[PDB]
Amino acid sequence: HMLTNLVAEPFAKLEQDFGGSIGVYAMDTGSGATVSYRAEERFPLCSSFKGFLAAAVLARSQQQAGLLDTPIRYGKNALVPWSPISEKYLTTGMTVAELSAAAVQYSDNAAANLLLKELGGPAGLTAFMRSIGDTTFRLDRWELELNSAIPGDARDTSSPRAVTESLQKLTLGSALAAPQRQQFVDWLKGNTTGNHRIRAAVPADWAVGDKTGTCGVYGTANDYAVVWPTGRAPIVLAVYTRAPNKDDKHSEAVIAAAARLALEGLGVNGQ
Repeated sequence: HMLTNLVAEPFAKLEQDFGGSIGVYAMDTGSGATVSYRAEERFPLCSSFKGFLAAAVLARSQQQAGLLDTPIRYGKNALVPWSPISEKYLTTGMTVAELSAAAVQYSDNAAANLLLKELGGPAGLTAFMRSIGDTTFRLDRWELELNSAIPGDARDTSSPRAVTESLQKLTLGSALAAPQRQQFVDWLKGNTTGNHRIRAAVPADWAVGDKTGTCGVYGTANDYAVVWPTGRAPIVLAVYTRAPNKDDKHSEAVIAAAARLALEGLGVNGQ
């Protein structure tokens, strides 16, 4: 309460210029100060669920030794659009760990669906999120159907706040054992799809890991990240967007701009 939005930032003008809605939740893990704008509204996850998917696989690997090393062979029928890594290993297979890295770092859709199957589908990932205390997250469908981003549809959504809270538990808290926690961080740090989103607001000499999402309709796209500014405690944040019309385009620049405002609102000296 008293540490939320100590310093107001012009999020309303930003979303109005964008032509839609922006949801932001950012937490300074040192002081607990927060920046919050539409933070409890639902937004479509799009590919951003794939970070939590990888975390769920890591959690399972704590009880199933050798899970990560398991080789997975798949057929051409598994190769749904935008599977840039798994298409290169169709004739060989990939390990569970490699599928998880591809899902996180390249948003690989075939990899994501293969890992969802390992967990028992969308309900199995939802169950993992419930097990860490997230009552907001819901995954309902598979790739690519989960990208429909229909206004008012709660399927395949979460809130910026719940995304940030869960991300903090998994990357900095105790939801994963220490080796698995660092592996999750390392996968997020190696993401290749986020250079124009939260990372564009983060100075080059700070460490950062992130996971993006882009639905392709309804101006719907997002990013969440852990950021390690030097000399102070890490920041966790989530930035989600949507817009009213199916053919409204998303904007990476708006996500970066919202992240800049969040860091400014937390008093973190950055760019």
